[PDB]
Amino acid sequence: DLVLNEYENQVALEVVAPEDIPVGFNDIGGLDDIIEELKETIIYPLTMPHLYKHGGALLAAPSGVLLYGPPGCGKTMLAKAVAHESGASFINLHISTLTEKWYGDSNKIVRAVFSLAKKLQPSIIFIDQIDAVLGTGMVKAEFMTLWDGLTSTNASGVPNRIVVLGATNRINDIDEAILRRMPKQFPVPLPGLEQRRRILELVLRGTKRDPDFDLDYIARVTAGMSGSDIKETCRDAAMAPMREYIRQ
Amino acid sequence: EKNERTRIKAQENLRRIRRKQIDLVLNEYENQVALEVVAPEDIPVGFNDIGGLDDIIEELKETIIYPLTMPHLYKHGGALLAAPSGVLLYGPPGCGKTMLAKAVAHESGASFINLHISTLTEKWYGDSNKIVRAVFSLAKKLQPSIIFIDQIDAVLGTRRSGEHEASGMVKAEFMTLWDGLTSTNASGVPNRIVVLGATNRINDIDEAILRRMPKQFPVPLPGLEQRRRILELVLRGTKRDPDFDLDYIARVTAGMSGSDIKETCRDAAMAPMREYIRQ
Amino acid sequence: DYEKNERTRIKAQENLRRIRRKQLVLNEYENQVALEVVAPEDIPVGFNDIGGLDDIIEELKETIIYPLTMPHLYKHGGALLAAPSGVLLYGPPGCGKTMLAKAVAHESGASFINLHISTLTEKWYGDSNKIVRAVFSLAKKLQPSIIFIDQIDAVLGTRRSGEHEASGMVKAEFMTLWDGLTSTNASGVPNRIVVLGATNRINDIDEAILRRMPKQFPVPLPGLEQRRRILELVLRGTKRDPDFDLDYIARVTAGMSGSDIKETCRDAAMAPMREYIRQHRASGKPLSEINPD
Amino acid sequence: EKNERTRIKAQENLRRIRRKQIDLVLNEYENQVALEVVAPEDIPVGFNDIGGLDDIIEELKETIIYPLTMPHLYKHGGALLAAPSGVLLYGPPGCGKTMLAKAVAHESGASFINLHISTLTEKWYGDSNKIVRAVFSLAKKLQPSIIFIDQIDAVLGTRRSGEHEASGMVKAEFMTLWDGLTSTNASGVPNRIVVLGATNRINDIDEAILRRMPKQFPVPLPGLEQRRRILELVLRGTKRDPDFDLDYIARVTAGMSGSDIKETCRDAAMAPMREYIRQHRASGKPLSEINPDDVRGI
Amino acid sequence: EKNERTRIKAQENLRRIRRKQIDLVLNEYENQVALEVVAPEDIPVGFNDIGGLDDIIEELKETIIYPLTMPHLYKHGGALLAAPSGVLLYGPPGCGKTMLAKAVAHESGASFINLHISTLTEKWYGDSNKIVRAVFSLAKKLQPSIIFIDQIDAVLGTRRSGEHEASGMVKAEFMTLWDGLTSTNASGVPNRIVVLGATNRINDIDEAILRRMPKQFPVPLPGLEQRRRILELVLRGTKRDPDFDLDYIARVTAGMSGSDIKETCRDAAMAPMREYIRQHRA
Amino acid sequence: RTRIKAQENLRRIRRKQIDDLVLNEYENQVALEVVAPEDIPVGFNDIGGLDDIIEELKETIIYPLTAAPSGVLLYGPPGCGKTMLAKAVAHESGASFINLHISTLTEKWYGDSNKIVRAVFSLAKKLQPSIIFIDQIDAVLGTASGMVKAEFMTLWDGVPNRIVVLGATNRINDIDEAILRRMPKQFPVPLPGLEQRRRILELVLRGTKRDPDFDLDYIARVTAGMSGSDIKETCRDAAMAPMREYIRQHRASGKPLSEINP
Ligand SMILES: Nc1ncnc2c1ncn2[C@@H]1O[C@H](COP(=O)(O)OP(=O)(O)OP(=O)(O)O)[C@@H](O)[C@H]1O
Ligand SMILES: Nc1ncnc2c1ncn2[C@@H]1O[C@H](COP(=O)(O)OP(=O)(O)OP(=O)(O)O)[C@@H](O)[C@H]1O
Ligand SMILES: Nc1ncnc2c1ncn2[C@@H]1O[C@H](COP(=O)(O)OP(=O)(O)OP(=O)(O)O)[C@@H](O)[C@H]1O
Ligand SMILES: Nc1ncnc2c1ncn2[C@@H]1O[C@H](COP(=O)(O)OP(=O)(O)OP(=O)(O)O)[C@@H](O)[C@H]1O
Ligand SMILES: Nc1ncnc2c1ncn2[C@@H]1O[C@H](COP(=O)(O)OP(=O)(O)OP(=O)(O)O)[C@@H](O)[C@H]1O
Ligand SMILES: [Mg+2]
Ligand SMILES: [Mg+2]
Ligand SMILES: [Mg+2]
Ligand SMILES: [Mg+2]
Ligand SMILES: [Mg+2]
Repeated sequence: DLVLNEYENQVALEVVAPEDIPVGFNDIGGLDDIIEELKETIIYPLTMPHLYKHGGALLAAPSGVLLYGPPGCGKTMLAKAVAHESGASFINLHISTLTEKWYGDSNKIVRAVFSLAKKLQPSIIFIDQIDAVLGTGMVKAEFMTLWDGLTSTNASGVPNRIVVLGATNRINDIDEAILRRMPKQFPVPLPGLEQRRRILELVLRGTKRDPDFDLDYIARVTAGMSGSDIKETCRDAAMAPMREYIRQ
Repeated sequence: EKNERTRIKAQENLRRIRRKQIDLVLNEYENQVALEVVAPEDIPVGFNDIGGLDDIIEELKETIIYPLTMPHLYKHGGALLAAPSGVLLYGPPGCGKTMLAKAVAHESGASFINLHISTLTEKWYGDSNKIVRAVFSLAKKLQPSIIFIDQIDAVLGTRRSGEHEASGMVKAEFMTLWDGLTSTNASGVPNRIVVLGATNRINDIDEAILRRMPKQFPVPLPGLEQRRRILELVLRGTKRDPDFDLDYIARVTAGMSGSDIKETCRDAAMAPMREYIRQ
Repeated sequence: DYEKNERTRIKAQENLRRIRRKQLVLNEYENQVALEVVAPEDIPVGFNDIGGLDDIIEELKETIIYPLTMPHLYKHGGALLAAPSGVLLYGPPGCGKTMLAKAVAHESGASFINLHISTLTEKWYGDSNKIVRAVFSLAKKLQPSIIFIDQIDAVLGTRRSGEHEASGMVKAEFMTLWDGLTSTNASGVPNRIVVLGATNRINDIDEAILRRMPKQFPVPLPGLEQRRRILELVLRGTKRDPDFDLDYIARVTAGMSGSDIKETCRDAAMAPMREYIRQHRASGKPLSEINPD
Repeated sequence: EKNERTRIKAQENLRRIRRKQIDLVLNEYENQVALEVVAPEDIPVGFNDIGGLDDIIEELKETIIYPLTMPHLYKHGGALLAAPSGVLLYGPPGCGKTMLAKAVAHESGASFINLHISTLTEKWYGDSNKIVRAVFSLAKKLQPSIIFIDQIDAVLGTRRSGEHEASGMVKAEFMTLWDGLTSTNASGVPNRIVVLGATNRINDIDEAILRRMPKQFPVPLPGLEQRRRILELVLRGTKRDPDFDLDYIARVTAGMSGSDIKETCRDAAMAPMREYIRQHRASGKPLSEINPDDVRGI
Repeated sequence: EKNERTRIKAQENLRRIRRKQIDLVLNEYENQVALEVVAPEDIPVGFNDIGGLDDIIEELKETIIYPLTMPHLYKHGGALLAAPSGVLLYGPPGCGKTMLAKAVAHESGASFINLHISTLTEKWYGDSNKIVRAVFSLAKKLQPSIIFIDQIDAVLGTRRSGEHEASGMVKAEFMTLWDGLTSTNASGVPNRIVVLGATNRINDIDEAILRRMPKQFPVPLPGLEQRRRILELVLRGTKRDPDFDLDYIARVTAGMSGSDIKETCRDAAMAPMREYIRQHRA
Repeated sequence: RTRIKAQENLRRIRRKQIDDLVLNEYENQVALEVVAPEDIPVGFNDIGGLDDIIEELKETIIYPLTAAPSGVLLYGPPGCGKTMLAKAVAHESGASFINLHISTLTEKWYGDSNKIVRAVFSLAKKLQPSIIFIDQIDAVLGTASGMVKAEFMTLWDGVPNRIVVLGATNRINDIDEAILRRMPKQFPVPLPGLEQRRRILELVLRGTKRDPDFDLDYIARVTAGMSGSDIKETCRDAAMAPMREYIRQHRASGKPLSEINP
């Protein structure tokens, strides 16, 4: 919905609009201090800075949020929520898109993604499964150049008010030169015995649960699985009383 | 095709009109590296804004900048007192090796240009070498020419036998333009152009480029005095509570490289701000 | 697609006129290399600005640069007594490899041309090979000529059995149009062309190209003796103390190449200028010291 | 465009007038390839100038030049006793290969042609395939003709999936014209055209093309006899016999190629000239006489 | 551009007349794709001189080359029982597939056209495609016909991103005029055209063109029974000297290509001709 | 040019009459391609047992042309019935089905490469309804060529005139991402299923007698892998078996005169 340089556009297809996102904060599972710190520091000053611009040149938003934990949707719901809550175009990266066909295609794509994130909207960049930047090669040094360099600060002295979330299952092998520029790092433990109660309450909104017992033992039934199979078991025990109801 | 060329020419012409006076012709390739000429009044951080490190602020000025800009003082020595043909800033990530580049581009008028790694890598066979040539030719036509390459250990590197061809002959044209046959002038003038580059590890940049960058300034972690300077410098416009003292934060901060200091200080600046939301 | 043609042709014509007046009809592609002929007046350094390479300079001059200029003196063994196909200046980086090229292009007398490796590689298919033949055609027209390709190891190389196509052809074109079916003449004169190249990585150029340039001069680091003359060559203009032991400087380094010595001399000469500028004196002044460190 | 093509056509017409002597009609494509017809008076190295390898010369002559040129003696044989499709001269770099093609151009008198690989690859699209068809449309208009492609490892070679798509056609147009549908005549003559290809990397030469050139002559480095013969041949023009002992130099040179023996002869042949110049530099101006002497090389 | 145009038109008129006679006016633009119309008599090889290959040589003669030539005896069927449009002839190099193409052009009966790769690739923009239209329109003007693209792996090929879009347009033009919207007639005849192919490798020709030509006959390496006949069928005029045990060379060759078996035979055939070196002696 | 305009007049008259207006010569060349309705042999029933995608066609694209969206892309892999579906559409459309023949677009002149596309759009708008079917649109509309590509979708957005364009590319995710979303509907043409393969077999085996081989029910059990064209090729190879055997038996003697027995 703006002027096109074409190379970056090979990225505009991934630019999710800030509206019509399924975020709906009440639906997310039990996560209090994580959402608290995000809504206080990453998205609160990311918009309406006039309630926040009392101190200039230092109250920008921290350009990097690292979400590390077990494999699951815990590192996805908050990321999708940040964009819809900040009036933010969720410009996903789609890491496999950075694969090399031309000699400098990945380099130009990494340039265009930051160019669009600076020009299009200050919303966020999302790098899921961060392993392209390990720490052991052109694109790796291309990130840290465009991230915080000569063109990062504007004439007013404030940064480009852009955030780049960090999604990865691994830690402490993430190219520490890049880990340095992801200030706010959040350990998100997907397995939760109390958050699972809230997530099951969210799931059972439309599901009929008259005969089955009150939602207590569900908080310990799949105690082993953290967040994924619980999302898959939403229909496991759901249709179980539903086969006989559909046939007759 | 032609429309894109004319549009890039309009960009370069406007950029030269805005940069020259605080217009010259160009070919197809330096017409693209001409979009990297950084205006000095754009980066709002100079030598007065970097803290802790002062000798590097001292060595970058009299040994490099003054020999480059207004060298008429350095005319007593004809060819030997010219400016150092290259500079490199190496150290652990977190210090201000890229922040020094901002100060050099802001508080030293030298026709600063920074070529990104994307400007060098090109799809078509041979365009990368021509881009390097265009860079070193614009650096001559426009020649205080403090060229910058951030993370120079990536576009350059210790070449192996099985290195990619397109990256193995752009390291060669780069060197051939840097101190090649046509480097000096007719009267012996060394053609003042400094290639300032940052890097986290001077271990695989090259064995023939490290000789080219003699002024290699290591940027170590700030000490007990440098941390105090950085704290007193980054809290200029922030709230000043009468109770806390900076020496406590500086003494407790053992490591915490300058970027880490800035981060842990920005995080501390949320104590009074969050309380206003409780209304 | 024509104005660039006119610009390149006028530049090539002016450059060739300059080289000719120092003492003619080119096609579309010979103009691309015609604007790279380096004139002797342009290069300021001669052979007298190289220290310690007096032994290598003799074998690089009397054997390849003066069977090639005035070959009338070498008329008895006209077949054998010709300029070799090329010199390979190989060695660790920072010692005379490009200084010797400068000296040859200045005080050679031959139609020197700097190749500017970007000129070899063109985006269009079948264009690098056209330039590779145009450069040798221009060298034959500029006979005698001394082609120079700094850092041979980039454009050339062991040809990587599965690798790029155009770069494989542009590298297989030197092999064809430099000692090929039409290198010699009707009498035996091999075109009086020498392709001199300076690379800091020997045994990576080619197995079939190291047979082409037979004269390969190793350029090592200076020793205890010729550093004493490299220091003298570098410190030729700076007014000095009546006594500073250059024996100490030449004997203490012991492991630094030519550029590493030039940098030390630069710092030692920058010391007094900085010490004088520290006195907040705006205008120039012709007096200072040279005291060693 | 016409102003340049007219001069081109005039130049190739002059070249063909010089070559054909003891007025063809040419289109634009195989016209510019007429600049490469190498006259026999332009290569002063016959088969009496290469020594050592003789079976390669013998088999080369009596299996190509006698079949290719002078076919009337091979007429009654049929289709078998005819010139082979092509020839591959392979081996280490710097021994005999390019110097065998020189003798075939000077000695065969069979309308030799030097391909000049760059002329194949044209910048425009579908202009390299036209030149590939043109080199065979001109090889047969002045048959017999020997098509020489020096260093057949880049323009040809193992076809891959990730080709340029512009060299894959020149790599396929060539083999479609050189052993294709309309090569043989109405009677069954295979065009009397030979493609001699010299290279040093045989295992990357488009193996489907290796079926085209059957006569593959290995050109190895010289031995105890070939080294001495190359020494005798390269040192012809030199007053070298005060106490010359070439039997010793032939054994000293262990395994260097034929061209390295030549460079050694060069370095050992101009040493006395350097000595004479250094002795005469004391006084006078160089007016060198015929009195140096060759004694011992390195 | 007209005098050379007149030369092209005159030469193509002569060629088309000599092919047809063993009347039609062109548009001067398909006037150069008709220059590859191979004559019937200028191909010295036929079907009776192909030893070894017998299943392929019969499948061509029965199911491809002869639903087309003399098709009136297939009128009992409808859309089926027609000549299948497309042949591949894939196999290793030098095993005798261009020889099969020669034999088909010599003893087929349809107007064989030896369409090269250059005649399809034109320098000007949007002109190579119209040359494709000219090729298929010429095949449709007289429609007993067998188009032949030798080595179909470069002019065709698996299309990638970019890769000279004006070239992928040519493949799209091929497979659009192949069986597009105007392939059949009002009755249902499949245009009466068959395109013969040839290629050392079928792995990247296409996924669409790979099925455009249904019959993909593999020509393998000659075995014992095939080499034992090729080695005897290559020796037509060579005077067989006495005591020549043919069975020895047939087995000692040990699975050699179809052309290398020709070279090994030419060597022995020219051995005595070269031994006739007495004339030099005298 | 006069011959071109004359042939165009004849073809457009034979199309329209089943009232003609002469127009510009540069707009006169594309009008040499107005295919007649009785020229195509195939009908809807000739297509196999798909009868769902063809249902969507007959329910949405042909009703407004008797509004209809602009842009109908075919999706199936090679050999599934894309060109067959487009042929049935051209035969029973009722509009004036005008193809392209992509070479008609690409002219080797500066001011003709887009004049021809403007001519195509002007002819489609002059007589209504119409269809601008482009065989394998992944070639003329890809990722002067730029002028044509831009010229196309600029004239794309032009009662909304009742023009509908239909593309029949055989490849997805490599085709005209700009104009891809601009055309609303895209119809995936999958491979034949059980009932689908049964319909293909029962429709192809129409002229030949009912005993070419064992039976048709058994043959439609192993055709799950092959596409819609390979099944036709296997069917025709099977049909050639009786004719092959009869001709081989007749080769012994007599003149090969046609007979009505396998
Ligand atoms: N000495 C200092 N004084 C003031 N601020 C500093 C200092 N050192 C670091 N900083 C702060 O930390 C950040 C330094 O980022 P910089 O561009 O130097 O990273 P970098 O050195 O390029 O990282 P890398 O070495 O991994 O490339 C800046 O935002 C700056 O405000
Ligand atoms: N023998 C010498 N005498 C005088 N100066 C020297 C000598 N060797 C090196 N230098 C100095 O080094 C610089 C030139 O370096 P040079 O071009 O020889 O390096 P190089 O061998 O080309 O390295 P590379 O091949 O990696 O480019 C000059 O500024 C010159 O003053
Ligand atoms: N048999 C020989 N007799 C005399 N001189 C020879 C012989 N073989 C090689 N030479 C010498 O070698 C040089 C030519 O080498 P040649 O052309 O054979 O190498 P090449 O095969 O072209 O190598 P490449 O193809 O790898 O470049 C000449 O200078 C010639 O004097
Ligand atoms: N059945 C055969 N009878 C006689 N000669 C054969 C036969 N098969 C192959 N040959 C020989 O093979 C040679 C070339 O065969 P052909 O041209 O048909 O293969 P090809 O099409 O060139 O293969 P490719 O093009 O894949 O390399 C001919 O000279 C011919 O003598
Ligand atoms: N459902 C079906 N019913 C009847 N015939 C079918 C069916 N599907 C495919 N066919 C057969 O497929 C053949 C036509 O193939 P088609 O034209 O659909 O390929 P295409 O997809 O257009 O090719 P491309 O993928 O290259 O565009 C016809 O002979 C037709 O009989
Ligand atoms: Mg940095
Ligand atoms: Mg150098
Ligand atoms: Mg050679
Ligand atoms: Mg063949
Ligand atoms: Mg189709």
